[PDB]
Amino acid sequence: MRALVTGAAGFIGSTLVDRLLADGHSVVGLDNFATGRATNLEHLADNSAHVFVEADIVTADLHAILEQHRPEVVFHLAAQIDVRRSVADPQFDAAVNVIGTVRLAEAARQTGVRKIVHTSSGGSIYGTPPEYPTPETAPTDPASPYAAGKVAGEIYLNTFRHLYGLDCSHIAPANVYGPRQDPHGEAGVVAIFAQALLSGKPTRVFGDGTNTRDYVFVDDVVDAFVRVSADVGGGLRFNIGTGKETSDRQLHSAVAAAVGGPDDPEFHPPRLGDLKRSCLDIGLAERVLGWRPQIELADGVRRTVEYFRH
Amino acid sequence: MRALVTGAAGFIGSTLVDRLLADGHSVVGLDNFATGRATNLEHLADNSAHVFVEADIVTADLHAILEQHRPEVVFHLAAQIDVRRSVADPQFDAAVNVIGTVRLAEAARQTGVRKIVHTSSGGSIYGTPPEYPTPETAPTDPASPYAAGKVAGEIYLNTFRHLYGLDCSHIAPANVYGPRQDPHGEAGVVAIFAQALLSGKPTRVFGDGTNTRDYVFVDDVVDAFVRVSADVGGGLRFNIGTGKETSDRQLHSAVAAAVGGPDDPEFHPPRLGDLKRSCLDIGLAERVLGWRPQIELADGVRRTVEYFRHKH
Ligand SMILES: NC(=O)c1ccc[n+]([C@@H]2O[C@H](COP(=O)([O-])OP(=O)(O)OC[C@H]3O[C@@H](n4cnc5c(N)ncnc54)[C@H](O)[C@@H]3O)[C@@H](O)[C@H]2O)c1
Ligand SMILES: NC(=O)c1ccc[n+]([C@@H]2O[C@H](COP(=O)([O-])OP(=O)(O)OC[C@H]3O[C@@H](n4cnc5c(N)ncnc54)[C@H](O)[C@@H]3O)[C@@H](O)[C@H]2O)c1
Ligand SMILES: CC(=O)N[C@H]1[C@@H](OP(=O)(O)OP(=O)(O)OC[C@H]2O[C@@H](n3ccc(=O)[nH]c3=O)[C@H](O)[C@@H]2O)O[C@H](CO)[C@H](O)[C@@H]1O
Ligand SMILES: CC(=O)N[C@H]1[C@@H](OP(=O)(O)OP(=O)(O)OC[C@H]2O[C@@H](n3ccc(=O)[nH]c3=O)[C@H](O)[C@@H]2O)O[C@H](CO)[C@H](O)[C@@H]1O
Repeated sequence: MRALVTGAAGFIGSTLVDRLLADGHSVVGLDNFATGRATNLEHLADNSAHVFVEADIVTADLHAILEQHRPEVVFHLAAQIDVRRSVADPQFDAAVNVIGTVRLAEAARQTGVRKIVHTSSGGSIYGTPPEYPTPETAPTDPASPYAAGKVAGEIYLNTFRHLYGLDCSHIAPANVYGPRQDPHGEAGVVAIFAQALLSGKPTRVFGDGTNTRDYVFVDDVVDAFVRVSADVGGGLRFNIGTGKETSDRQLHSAVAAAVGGPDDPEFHPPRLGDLKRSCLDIGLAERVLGWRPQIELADGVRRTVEYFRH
Repeated sequence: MRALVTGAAGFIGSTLVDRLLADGHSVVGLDNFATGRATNLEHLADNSAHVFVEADIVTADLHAILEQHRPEVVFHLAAQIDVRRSVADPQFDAAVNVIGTVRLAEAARQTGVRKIVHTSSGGSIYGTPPEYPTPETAPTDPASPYAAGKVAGEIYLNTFRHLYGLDCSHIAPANVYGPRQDPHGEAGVVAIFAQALLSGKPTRVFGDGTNTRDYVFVDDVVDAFVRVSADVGGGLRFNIGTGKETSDRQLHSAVAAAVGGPDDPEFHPPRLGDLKRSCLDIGLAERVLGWRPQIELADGVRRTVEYFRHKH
């Protein structure tokens, strides 16, 4: 297939590019380097089936880009990704996650694109849900601007689906980790932990350390993108995770055990916008797509730590 | 109380400003005249309880405006309102209806505002639900960017409620009609019909003319805004309509009757983004706010046509 990946210079995005290339597709990567890193893509310099486009989804001429490359599928991973930043600047977050998505769909509907695979946020869109693990049938209840924009994004794409028959599916991961996740970001705990501990620098958890997340390995998430790019799950969201909850303190202990060295994080004040718990029901992805997570946390932590050790 | 009304130079907004003033509130109106009209507010020139601010909600310093005026409640009616226009330019519609709303909420949470009463669209957000009349518990399913943005605005306001305890309620009207509705607008069938029939110009319905809407009179809608402005129905949407369906064809007949003369519309092809059917369940508003609509279509159409006469 002809694929286009927005946010391609990012953690998940660069990994997806790799997987799509390996499966024998041509890939157009698109990014503006807001949080992406050229270093994530530098191995592709002489890769025959990849071409990169530096563009801002909020302001670039996406029509011309899509008209030129005619991707069959757009994998849409470009977004403002930090919950806390979305709180500090809800307008910027909305501009990138809502307006960017709208412009993309509007360009896609006019350029014969078959399907947009959207990245929603399984971890956050449900807010505090009625039950854990949480199914896609649970109502959305965002409690950060980030979460709200992701929901809005789904709704808009569903709308384009009604209007024009531009197909869409919403990949909704929990907390994704693995190699290439920015260790210098303020989001991406596993990478933040791994880098700091490897270099003997201080680490922290927030509040009392009891917050849980559902940690799912990047390679697993990428396979879900691939499966859903076919003619399946039109207008549907797919929770992508493990159905297992790990505390911040438990996560720290696991990363410190892989790195060797101390397990003594500082405890800092709670962060406005951060949910206390997240656990995803992944039954729908198993039945419809045949998707199941292969990498357990202990294994994922080792792979991530060994990527940072070098 | 101190109130601020965005979209204040518009059809519903100017009417709301009138009601709030009559209730003894001080009122700041705000508008950029994208679709509004100076004539809608011209009578308020000498009223010291009303201040008007020309501002674009997309780019204006809403923080500074709200810091100056310190409204207790913000009634948010400023929006791109045309479904067809939202299809032609979804980006522009999203900027006004989503970004604009976010900017207002971010300003309101910093300036001691108690509550934002949002204007959603009961008419469009549900899409093709299995239930008519449609209750608020029915899942949203927008089929136009206008409707998507209205839903998106609800959600953002709900988010701000969680984050900061900035209270919100969403007034979700059906098809609103009455005095001050722009006769030369792209949207607003009652006004479109009255102006064309009163000056013997052509008129049209879309498709086979069987599309239905739930026509609710502006005064009834404005009353709901007032009731929901209090510390009640926090976080909730309220459908505001009559729970009765009228087809495009039947409405034409009703306006033709009120005007006099011929009942002979043209039939034009369906418009992309338009729902075929709309009717709201208004039970929640009755139970929670004590709100019921007073004006039946026949009475309301006569009132509207009267207004259009006095305006030569
Ligand atoms: N990491 C997780 O746990 C997780 C899980 C659920 C949702 N997501 C979503 O997955 C996607 C990938 O995020 P990630 O974890 O790889 O983080 P990331 O920051 O590494 O990737 C985001 C990428 O988007 C790019 N981008 C941002 N704004 C842009 C714009 N206006 N124009 C063009 N490119 C722009 C960034 O430069 C970056 O390359 C995002 O949409 C994110 O919201 C992440
Ligand atoms: N009329 C209906 O049948 C109906 C029913 C449901 C929802 N609504 C909603 O009710 C509200 C009022 O609509 P109306 O029927 O009075 O239409 P209107 O066009 O007369 O009123 C909308 C007002 O918003 C102003 N506005 C638009 N964009 C703005 C911006 N960027 N900055 C500042 N002001 C801006 C316009 O200039 C206008 O005065 C809107 O939010 C609309 O979507 C209308
Ligand atoms: C539950 C939730 O909303 N998850 C979403 C959110 O992840 P999060 O915002 O939850 O991710 P994060 O890496 O910022 O934090 C994850 C967890 O690790 C903890 N932590 C983090 C950093 C640190 O130095 N120490 C520490 O203890 C933090 O308290 C939290 O419980 O945003 C992601 C994109 O960025 C995805 O959209 C996730 O689905
Ligand atoms: C069902 C629905 O989505 N309703 C919303 C939508 O109203 P609408 O977009 O339905 O408003 P409109 O006045 O444009 O159309 C109302 C009805 O009148 C018909 N018609 C219109 C023009 C004409 O010349 N002849 C004719 O017959 C049209 O086919 C439709 O069935 O937008 C409004 C704001 O603008 C409100 O948000 C409404 O809640």
